[PDB]
Amino acid sequence: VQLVESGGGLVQPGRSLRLSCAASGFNFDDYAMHWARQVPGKGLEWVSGISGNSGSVEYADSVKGRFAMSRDNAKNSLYLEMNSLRTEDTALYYCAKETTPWGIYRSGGLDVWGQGTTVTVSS
Amino acid sequence: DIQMTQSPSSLSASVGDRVTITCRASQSIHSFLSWYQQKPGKAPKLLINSASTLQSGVPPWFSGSGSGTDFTLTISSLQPEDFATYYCQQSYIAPWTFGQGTKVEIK
Amino acid sequence: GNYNYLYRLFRKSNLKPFERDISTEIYQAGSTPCNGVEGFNCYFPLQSYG
Repeated sequence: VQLVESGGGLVQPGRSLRLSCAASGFNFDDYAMHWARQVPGKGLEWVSGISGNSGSVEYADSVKGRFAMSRDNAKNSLYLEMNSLRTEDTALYYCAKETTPWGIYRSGGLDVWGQGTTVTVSS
Repeated sequence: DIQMTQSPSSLSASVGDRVTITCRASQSIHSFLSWYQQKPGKAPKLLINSASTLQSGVPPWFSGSGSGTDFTLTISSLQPEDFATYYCQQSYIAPWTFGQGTKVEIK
Repeated sequence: GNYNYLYRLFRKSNLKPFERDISTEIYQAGSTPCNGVEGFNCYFPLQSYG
């Protein structure tokens, strides 16, 4: 179960920048994909999440309508499209799986952590 | 969940005055709090994060403090860009609620 | 910021007079069990003044 992130870089605010992390060593199931961001020197903040059988898409309180996610299980890679970029979004990005797609009590997922690629936004 | 309120619901000041915005919480919030600035018809922005840290690109005359329950934000001098509405939200636990909103107009 | 100013933020109960707390165990987490991690709803009780 290894998660390798990619796509981070330096870009001006307001521009698009799509990040991806490929799922390796993970048996195929309906695991709820989640995303967490970390401002350096600060606490942990969750971003969004998509559960199984498609749909079931939710975001955080401040990223509604500006983030787009789609899941393709054939390539085992998950991507997020970033729109309306601000100077606040400079953080370290971790994508998590929570590895508990159980039919009964699907909540309470142990969110794993990958290597993580941070993003830098300069005005 | 956390039921939060902010005071006052509206404000009126000229350029250069000293005003303050205060919003408390019903549960122990300590220091993890953000103060958003949003304009009518535009996207929001964050000015002060964790109640003590100045963000990159944010001018330094926006200064804030507060711990525990009572929180406050202080403005040294007002600007033509400053006249907009203001929100303060908590960032601790299971999903949060926004504020009812204050407004600063030209008197 | 040579931060040798570590203190305690959270405890299960109030500290009685003349008692020292030394353990670095993770704070309360009443809803979900932390199970020895610093993830969501999981903080170490040691922060510095800075």
